[PDB]
Amino acid sequence: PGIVELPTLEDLKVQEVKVSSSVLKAAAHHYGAQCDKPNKEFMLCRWEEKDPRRCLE
Amino acid sequence: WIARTFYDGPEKNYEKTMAILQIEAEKAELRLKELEVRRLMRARGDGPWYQYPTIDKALIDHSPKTTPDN
Ligand SMILES: CCCCCCCCCCCCCCCCC[C@@H](O)O[C@H](CO[C@H](O)CCCCCCCCCCCCCCC)COP(=O)(O)OCC[N+](C)(C)C
Repeated sequence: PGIVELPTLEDLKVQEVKVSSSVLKAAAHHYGAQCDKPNKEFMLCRWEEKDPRRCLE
Repeated sequence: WIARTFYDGPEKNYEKTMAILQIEAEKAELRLKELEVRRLMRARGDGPWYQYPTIDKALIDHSPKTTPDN
């Protein structure tokens, strides 16, 4: 019943954060303090849309 | 004398029979209608009768669930 639509491989290409979990944990508090607005935008969109394909940007 | 002191006229029994017949005929048609109504309600289930319980929807929790995709 229907065809499941998926984004192309080019749509999923992004400049990745290539640092380990120790670095992330060391930075986590200041990262949450500084980079909060895009993170909350993403998470609100993620719990509202309930769809990974609607939250890629 | 016997007719006067022990019995009544034909009108009483005649009209009593009329009333009795009317009641009994109504009861018969009511029984038939009731059977047909039961058959229809049990077949379709759109009536007040034969209503079987389903899960109450007030039990559902509508909250964020630690995961965006439920
Ligand atoms: C020659 C002339 C006499 C002829 C023979 C007549 C003898 C008749 C005896 C047989 C009677 C048969 C039954 C008749 C009564 C039926 C029941 C009831 O309908 O009768 C009631 C009357 O019944 C009497 O009150 C009681 C009769 C009891 C007879 C008993 C006789 C034997 C007794 C012996 C005792 C002896 C003494 C003790 C010695 C030890 C009144 O009826 P009712 O509900 O209004 O009817 C509605 C229509 N109305 C309003 C127009 C009347």
